[PDB]
Amino acid sequence: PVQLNLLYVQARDDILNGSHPVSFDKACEFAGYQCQIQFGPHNEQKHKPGFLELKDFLPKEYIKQKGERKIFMAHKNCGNMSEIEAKVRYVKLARSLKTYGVSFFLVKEKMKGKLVPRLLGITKECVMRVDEKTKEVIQEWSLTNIKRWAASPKSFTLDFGDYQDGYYSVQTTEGEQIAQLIAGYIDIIL
Amino acid sequence: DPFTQNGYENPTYKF
Repeated sequence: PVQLNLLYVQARDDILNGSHPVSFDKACEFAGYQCQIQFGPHNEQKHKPGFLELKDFLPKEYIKQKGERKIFMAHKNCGNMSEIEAKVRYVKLARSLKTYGVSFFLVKEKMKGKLVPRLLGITKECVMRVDEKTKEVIQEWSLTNIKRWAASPKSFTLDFGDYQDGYYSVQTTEGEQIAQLIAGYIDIIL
Repeated sequence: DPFTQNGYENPTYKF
């Protein structure tokens, strides 16, 4: 099971550190599985409230949310699932998510009313805006939709040509990093 | 080289 363990660990780490943004509801599904993997089947006589160090089973934005009740429910819900079954399920859940395999940056946008954070994610196929809190995918642009791109030290910008009206502009210090990624994905196609 | 597009990977490798 070497490669399955390598997969699970990658996917678990990326979720646990925010590399792979997941909704709170999904954070607890993942944790539920992690509980099964690390403690076996749930046993009320042994898994008492307060015993779960949330820093080790949840992304940090969600520790404040007092979701131990939610985690123990998902942990109970696993029944007598084997460790390896839980790992296959953990990986399948991660991969079932639009956000899987997506490099993200946390950036601030402007709206029609104060600058709001937003997760900007890049892959080889597209570029997406994703809700920084709910993680719902709110806009998806194919890479062939990008006329041109530009990076400041304190900004990143996309020009979509005839596909959207008005440039997409964004406060970020990683602007040169976002664009480096995009250029590399362009280079492979040609 | 041949694994740049339809590169499917095997979760049972060295299981």
